[PDB]
Amino acid sequence: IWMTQSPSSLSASVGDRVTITCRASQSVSSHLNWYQQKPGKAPKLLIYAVSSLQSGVPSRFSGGDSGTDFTLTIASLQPEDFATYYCQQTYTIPRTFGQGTKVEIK
Amino acid sequence: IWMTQSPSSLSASVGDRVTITCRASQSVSSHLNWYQQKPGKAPKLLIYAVSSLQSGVPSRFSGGDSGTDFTLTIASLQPEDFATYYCQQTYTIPRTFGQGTKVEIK
Amino acid sequence: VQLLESGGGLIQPGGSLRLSCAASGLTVSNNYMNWVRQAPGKGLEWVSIIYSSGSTYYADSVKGRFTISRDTRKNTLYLQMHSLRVEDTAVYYCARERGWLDYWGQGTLVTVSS
Amino acid sequence: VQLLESGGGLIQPGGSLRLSCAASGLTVSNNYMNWVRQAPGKGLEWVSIIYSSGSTYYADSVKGRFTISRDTRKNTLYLQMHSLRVEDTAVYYCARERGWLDYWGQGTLVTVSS
Amino acid sequence: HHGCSVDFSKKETRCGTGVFVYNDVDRYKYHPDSPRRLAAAVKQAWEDGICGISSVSRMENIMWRSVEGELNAILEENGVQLTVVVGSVKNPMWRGPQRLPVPVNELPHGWKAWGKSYFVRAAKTNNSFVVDGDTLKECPLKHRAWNSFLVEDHGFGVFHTSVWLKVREDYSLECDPAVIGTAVKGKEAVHSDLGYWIESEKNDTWRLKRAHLIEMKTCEWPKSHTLWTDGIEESDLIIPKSLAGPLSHHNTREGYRTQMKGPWHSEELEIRFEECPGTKVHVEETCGTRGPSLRSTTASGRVIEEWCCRECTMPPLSFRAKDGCWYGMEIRPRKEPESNLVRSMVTA
Amino acid sequence: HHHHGCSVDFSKKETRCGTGVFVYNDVEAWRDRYKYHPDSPRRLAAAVKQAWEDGICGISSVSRMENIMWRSVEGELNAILEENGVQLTVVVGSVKNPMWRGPQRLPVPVNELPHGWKAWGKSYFVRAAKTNNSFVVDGDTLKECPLKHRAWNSFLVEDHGFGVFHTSVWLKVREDYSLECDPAVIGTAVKGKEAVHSDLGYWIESEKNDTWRLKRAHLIEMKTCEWPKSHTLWTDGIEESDLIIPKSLAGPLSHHNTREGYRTQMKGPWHSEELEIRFEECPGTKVHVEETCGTRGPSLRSTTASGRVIEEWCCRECTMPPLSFRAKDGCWYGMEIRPRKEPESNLVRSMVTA
Amino acid sequence: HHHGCSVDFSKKETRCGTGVFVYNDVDRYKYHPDSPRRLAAAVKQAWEDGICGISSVSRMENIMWRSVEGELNAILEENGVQLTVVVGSVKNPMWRGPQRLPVPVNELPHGWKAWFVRAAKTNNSFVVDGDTLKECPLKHRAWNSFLVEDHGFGVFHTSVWLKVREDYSLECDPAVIGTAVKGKEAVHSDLGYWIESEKNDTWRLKRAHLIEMKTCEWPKSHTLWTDGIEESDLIIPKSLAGPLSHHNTREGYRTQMKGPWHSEELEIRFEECPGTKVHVEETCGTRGPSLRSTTASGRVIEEWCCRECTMPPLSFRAKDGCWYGMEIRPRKEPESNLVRSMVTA
Amino acid sequence: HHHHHGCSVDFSKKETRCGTGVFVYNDVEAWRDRYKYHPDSPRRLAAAVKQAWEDGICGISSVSRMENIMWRSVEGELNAILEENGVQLTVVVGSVKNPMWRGPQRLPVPVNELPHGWKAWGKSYFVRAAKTNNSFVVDGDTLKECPLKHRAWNSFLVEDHGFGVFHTSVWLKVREDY
Repeated sequence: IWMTQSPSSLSASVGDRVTITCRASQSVSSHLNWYQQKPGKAPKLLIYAVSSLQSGVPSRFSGGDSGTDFTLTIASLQPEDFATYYCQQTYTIPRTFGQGTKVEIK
Repeated sequence: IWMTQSPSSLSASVGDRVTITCRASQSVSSHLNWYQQKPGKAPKLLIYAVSSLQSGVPSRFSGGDSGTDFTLTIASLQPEDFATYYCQQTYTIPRTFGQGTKVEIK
Repeated sequence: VQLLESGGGLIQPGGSLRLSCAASGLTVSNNYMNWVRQAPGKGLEWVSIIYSSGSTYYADSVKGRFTISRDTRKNTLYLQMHSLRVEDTAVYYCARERGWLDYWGQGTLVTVSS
Repeated sequence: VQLLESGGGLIQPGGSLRLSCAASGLTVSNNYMNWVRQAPGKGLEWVSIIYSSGSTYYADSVKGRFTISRDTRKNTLYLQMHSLRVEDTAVYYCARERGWLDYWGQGTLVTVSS
Repeated sequence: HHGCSVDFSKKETRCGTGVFVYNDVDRYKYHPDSPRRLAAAVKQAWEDGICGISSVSRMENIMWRSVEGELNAILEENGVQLTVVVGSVKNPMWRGPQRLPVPVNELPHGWKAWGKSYFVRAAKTNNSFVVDGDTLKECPLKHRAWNSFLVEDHGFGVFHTSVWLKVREDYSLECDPAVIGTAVKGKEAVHSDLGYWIESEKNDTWRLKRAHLIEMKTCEWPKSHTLWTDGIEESDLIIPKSLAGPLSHHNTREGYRTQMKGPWHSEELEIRFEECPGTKVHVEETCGTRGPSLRSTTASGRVIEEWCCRECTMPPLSFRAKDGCWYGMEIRPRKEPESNLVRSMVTA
Repeated sequence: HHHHGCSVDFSKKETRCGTGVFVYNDVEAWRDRYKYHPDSPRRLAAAVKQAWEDGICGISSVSRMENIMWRSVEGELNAILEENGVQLTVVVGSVKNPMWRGPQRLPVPVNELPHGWKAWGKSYFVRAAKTNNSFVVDGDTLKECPLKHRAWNSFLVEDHGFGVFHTSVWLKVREDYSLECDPAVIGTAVKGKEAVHSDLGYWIESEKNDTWRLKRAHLIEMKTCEWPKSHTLWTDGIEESDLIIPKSLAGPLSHHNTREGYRTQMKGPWHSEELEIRFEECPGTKVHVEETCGTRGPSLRSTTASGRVIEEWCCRECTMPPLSFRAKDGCWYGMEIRPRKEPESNLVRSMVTA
Repeated sequence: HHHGCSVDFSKKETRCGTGVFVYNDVDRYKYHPDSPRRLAAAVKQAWEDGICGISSVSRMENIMWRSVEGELNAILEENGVQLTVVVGSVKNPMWRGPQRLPVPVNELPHGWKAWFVRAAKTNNSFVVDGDTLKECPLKHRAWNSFLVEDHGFGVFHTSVWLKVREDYSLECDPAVIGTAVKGKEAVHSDLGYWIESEKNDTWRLKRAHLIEMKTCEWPKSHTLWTDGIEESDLIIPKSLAGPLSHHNTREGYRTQMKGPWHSEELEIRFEECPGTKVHVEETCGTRGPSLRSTTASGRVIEEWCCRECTMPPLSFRAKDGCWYGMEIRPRKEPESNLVRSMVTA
Repeated sequence: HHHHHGCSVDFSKKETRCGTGVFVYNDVEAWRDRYKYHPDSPRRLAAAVKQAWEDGICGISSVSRMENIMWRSVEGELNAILEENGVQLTVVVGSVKNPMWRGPQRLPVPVNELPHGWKAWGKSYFVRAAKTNNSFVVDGDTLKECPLKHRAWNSFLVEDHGFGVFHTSVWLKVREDY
C-alpha cells in the first residue's frame, strides 16, 4: 500500500483554512493516522482512526473523508502550527508513510 | 566452519610428489571433498568422503586425514595436472570452500 | 511514560552497531514496538516491528541485516545492525503502537562514513 | 545428466535478474540442488541450497535479496535476484549435491556495472 | 491425555497417552466473566465516542446475543440510558480500529450471577450501542471496537464445557490462540480453530488439500501456531493473509497464487480441487487473465461447459458455496463472454 | 473422516469423542516387541553385496530402531547370503551416543539374488558360519572400518502397522540422498498454551509463559539427522545459536526450542544412554544469580567421583530455575552454571561436544 | 469376530482387540412385524376361533402393537371385516394366557406389503393388553405368539422383525438374551432385565434392575450353573422369568413370592432404606407380604427386625417408597397400618 | 456405578456403536512370553520352594503354558536369591509336552520368608549363580529321576491381569487351600 500525499508544500497566513490530502493505492479499513513533526524534534500524533482526535491536540484539527481519499483540515492557522505533516497506514505489513507536506508561513 | 588451505601456491616438476593441506576450524565428520578447476571451466570432483575416489579419474590422486587436518597427494605429477584445487566441507550450513591452490611447472 | 534511545554514534562501512531503547512507565513484553528512521533531509521510513507475542517483520531494505529483539528483565528494546551501508545514515526512533504511534523516543543518530 | 543454464547478462545496478538451470537426466524435485558463484579472479563461494523436501538456505551476503526455487512441471531450477550490487559480478553454476557436487553446469556470466 | 482411536483406511485400532486435536467445525459455553464489569466497560466506551462493536468471529456474536438482555438490565438498573442491539453477521468480518477500555471500578449495583432469573426487560432507549449488523450508518467502522476480549482459558484439556472471556488490557492483532490447534502426523497436517479446518497433504511436495470455512475472519493467524513459516511469500498463499490464513507452505498449491478476489461474501465455503458437476477445464496458453471468481452457472441456471486456464494445474481449484460452484481467479470460460456471468463483488 | 477417536478421564469417569489428528507418546516404549520387515531378504542381500563390492565396510545407525532392526535381521540375512555363495558376514554391535553421521549411502541393486526366501518371518533354519569378510554394523569397530567408509540413513519407513497382538514396521532402501529425519514417524501438535515436538525417540514439550520457551524434554537417544522444517512450528526469526538442543543433535529449529538467558548447549552430557532436561536445581544444591561467576564451559556433574555433592553454584546471566540434566549417573548442570567456592578441577565434566 | 475397545474406570486401564461384547440394552432398534397383511389374516382367524384379545409378554410387544395398530385397522377395513384392534397400557405383573395365535395359510388379498386413511370404529373390538379384563377374560387371550429374528453377537442392524410362531413355546425369546461372566462378575440380561451377580465367598445376587415383570421362563441354554439348585431358593421367582441358577440366590433369604410386583419399575439391592435400622433377633415374626417403609401418612418406621436373615438387608427401590423383604418385619409397630403388597407370584 | 464402558467398530461400514456392559476378548494366539510375571515374592517363593524340597516334593508339573513361561522368566532371579540365602538348590525349567498330567502334591505357604534378597521381580541386576547337585526341576523331559507322584500341580492363584500402556502384567500368589 503506497501513500501519496499532496500538495508537497503549502504556504498560507494566519486564520486561513488549509487542507492536506492523502491517498492510498489500496483499501485500508480505517487505520490512518496523521502526525506532526517540527525541526529537530520527534514526531507527534495528531489524528488517528481517520477522524478520532488525540488528547491534548486543540480542536482546530479535524480529519476524515469519503471514498478512497483522506484529508486533514486546519481551522485557524495559528503561528505555532507550521511544521511537516505525514499520513500513515497501520493495516498491512509493511507499514508505510507519506512523503510529507511542509506548511510554511506566508 | 572456516576452511584454511595451505600452501597458497606451489610449483613442481613432472614426476614429483605434491601434497597440499586443508584445515577445518572444528569437526567435520568425514564430509570433505576435493575439486580441480582448469582456467576457464567448471570445477570437477576428484576425491570425496576424505579418501573415496570417483570414477574415471586417474588413480594417482589420494587423500588422508589426521586430527581435523586433511591432505591431497599426487603420486607422479603430469602435464595435465596443473590447475587450482579446492577443499569443501558438506557438514553444516553454510557450505564453506577453501581459498584455492594452483600448481605451476618449474 | 518515557522512552530513551542509546547506542548511536559513528561507525565505518561494514561495521556493526547495536541500539537500545530503555522503557519506563510501560513494559515492552505486552506492547507492539516499532523502529522508525529518517535520513537527513528526507521523510520517515519504517524499519521493523515486534509483536507482543514475539513475531517480527522487517522492511525490504534492511531484511537480512537488521534484527529487532527485546529483553524481559531489563525491559528494553534492541536493534542489532550488521553490514552497514552508506545509505543507512539517519535518526532512529523507538515507538509504541496500539493502532497508532502515540509514544515516541527522543531519537539517536547513526552515521556511516570514513 | 546434463545441467544447462541461461539468463546471464549485463544489468544496471539495483536491478533484478533471473537465472534458470534446465536439467536433463535427473529430476530436480528428488535432488539437493546448489548455486555456486565465482568472482572474476577469486575463488569459489556458496550461495544457496534447496533440499529435496523444499527447505532452503542462503549465505549471509545474499540473504534477503536472492531466492531459490524450482518447478516440477518444467523440471528446472531458478535463482531470482533482486537489488543487485556491483559485488554480485561472477559466474554462477548449478550443481547437484549428494554429499559431494558430482554434476556441475557450464556456468553463466552476470555483470553488474553502472 | 489417555485415549484410543480407530483408522478406517488401514483397519487398525490402538490406545495410549498423548496429544489429540479434534474437529470442532454448541458443545461449549461462552459468556464473559462479570456482567457488571462488561456493563461498566460498555458505558465507559460509550462516553468516549466508541459506538459499536464488530465481531471477530461467530462465537463472539453468539456470546453477545446470550448476554445482551442481562447487560441491558444492569444498564437500566444503574441509571444509565443505554441500549445494546445485536444483529446478524455478514461475512467477511472486517476489522475495526478501536478497542474497549478496562474500567477501574465496576457498577455499584447489580449481580454477577451468569444467568438473570429476573426477566424484567428495560425500555428501549434513544441511545443505541449496536453490535455487528446492517448499522454502518448509525455507527461507521471508524468508531467500532474489535478484538477486545481475551479467552482466559487454555491448555490441552478437553473436559471443561465452560469458556470464560474478559476485556483485555493490551492491544492485539492476532487470532486468539486459546482455541487454535494445529497438528501434523506423517503425511497429513491440519490448521484449525473454532471456524477453520484447513488440511494439507504430502505429495511430491506439501500442498493444500482441502479447506472448510464457516466464517471469514480478518485477524492474523499467530506464527507460534503455524508449521513451516519461513521461505514463503505472501503472494503465494491460497487463503490470503488478510483473511486469517496461515503463513505457511501448507497453505500453497503449484500454479496458483493468492485468491484475493474469491467469493468471500458467502456464509460457508469448501475449497477443493475438482471440477463442478458436468464441466471440464482445459489448458491453453491463449486463455484470459486473472480476475474475479465466476460461477459455473449463469443467473438463469445455465451451466457453462468450457473453461480454460493459462498455467494452472489439474485438478482445478473450485469453491463450493450453498448456491453455486465457483472457480479460481486463473480459470476463465473458453467461449462464453464474462460480461453476463456473475462474479464476486468483494476483494481481500 | 477415517481417524476417529475418544479420550477418557480417570477422575471423572467421562468420555469425549470426535474426529481429528491424534499424536501418541511412543517414546517410553523403546521396545523389542516390534517385528521388522526390511526391503526383502534377497533384495537386502543384493544391496549389501553391492555395497561391499563398492568399498563400504559398515553402517552407522540413525536411531535405536535401526539397531534393533539389524539385530532382528542379521541371522536370516547371513543365512540367505550363504545360500547364494557370497563370502560375507554381518556383525551387529551396540550403539554409542551421540550417534555420529556417516557420509556413504547404500545402493539400490537392479536385480536381487535369485536364491532364497520371500518373507522375513518365513524361516531361518540353518545357522551360517563365520567368514573372512565382515560387514560390520555399528559397534566398537572404528579401527577395522572407519566412519568415512560407513553408511548412514539409508532406510525409508513405508508403513507402521498396529495389529491385535504385535505391531510391524515396513522398510525400503532410499532411492535418493537425504539429510533429514524420517518424516513418517514425526508428530507435532500445539493447542492453546502447550506444544509438543516428537518422534519415536524424542518427546519435547513447550509452554507459553510471558514468552514461549522450552519446558522439558525426554530423550532416549541423541541422533544427528535434521528435523524437517515441514514438521516444525515457528521456524523463522530464530538463530541457530539460541536453540537449547543443538541443531546438529536433531533439535527443531523453532522458537519453542529456546529459553531466556541460556544459549545452545554444544557441550552437554551427550554421552548418556537416556537423559531428561528439567529446569530446577539438583537434589541438595542451590544456585545464585551473581555477576562475579565464571565463564560458561563444559557441563559439570553435581556429585564428585567420590560421591560427594556440592552445595555452591553460580551463574552470571541465567534465569531461575536452573537448567539441569538427569541421567542415570546423576544430575548434571548447564554450561552457564559454575561452582561458587570450590575449584572446578575437582569435578567430572563432559568431554563430548556437538 | 467382533473388533472393539473398552475402558475400565476402576482399574484405570484401556485395551483393544477382538472378542464378544454384551451391552446394557435396557429407540436404537426398530421392532416391526414381518408382514402386515399376514398379521391381519392371523388376527382375523383368531377372532373366528373365539380368541378375543392379546396379553403382552413384554413392553416390546406393546410398543410394536401401538406402532402397527392404525395400519392393521386399515388393512382390516379394506377387506370388509368388522373388527378393530384396540391397544391399551400394561400393568405389572404381565400375566400369562393359555391361547396362541394361529399361523394363517394365505394372507388377505387386498392391501399393501409396505410398512394411509384413518379407520372408523366398528362394533367388534380385538383388545390388546389393557384394562379390559371383563370384556375379554384372561382365559380367552393369546400370549407369546411372536418369534423374534436373531442376529447373534452383531450390533449393527437397526431393525428387527417378528413373525407369528408355528410351534408352542413357554420360554422367553432367546434372540434378545445375553449373559456373560468374566472373572468375579456375571450378568443375566434381556431387553427388560439386568441381573448382576458377584463372588464374595460363593456366587450370590448383587443387584437387579427390572423395568417390567413378565411371566415367561428363562431358558436353561442361556443360564450359568443350572444344576443343583432348588426353586424355593431363587430370589426372583421362576414364575417371574427369574433365572434358575446359583447366581440368583442369596444366603439367608428364600423366594420373594409376595414382593411389590405391582410396581412399574423396580430395583433390588441390599442396603437399608434411608433413615432405617434392621436388627437380627430370634423373637420376630415369620415371612409375610412385603411392607413399605413409610405409612400412608408418610411417617417413617425406624425399627425393623428379621429372624435369621443376613446384612445388608434386601430392599426394593420403587418410585413411591422403599419396600423391605419378606423376612423383615417391624419390631415394635403393629403391621395393621403398614402398606403391604396385594400381589403374589 | 458402571466402570466397564466400550465401543464396537465395523471396518466395512465405518459405523461405531458404544455402551456399557461385559466384554470378553479372544486372548488365544497372543505373544504371552513377553508379558510381565510377578509371582508371590522372591523371598516367599524361595522359602516355599525350599520347604517343598525338605518335604519330599522334587519338582513341578505345569498346569498351562503360562505357568511354564512364568517359571522360565523367574528361574534366574530365583536361583540368585536362593544362592544369596546359602541354600544348595537350583531350579531347572524344561520343555512342556501334551497332555499336561495332574500331580498329587501342592506347594506350601511358609510362615516366614527367607531373610535375604530383594523385594521385586525383574530387577537387582543379579549375576548367574553356580550350579549345584540338588535340582528342583520344573516340567520337562525329566520324568525319571523323580516321578509324577512327587510333583506339585495347580499351586498358583492369579490376583490381577493388568493391561498397561506399553506392557501387560500378571500377578500371582501361592494358594492357601487345595
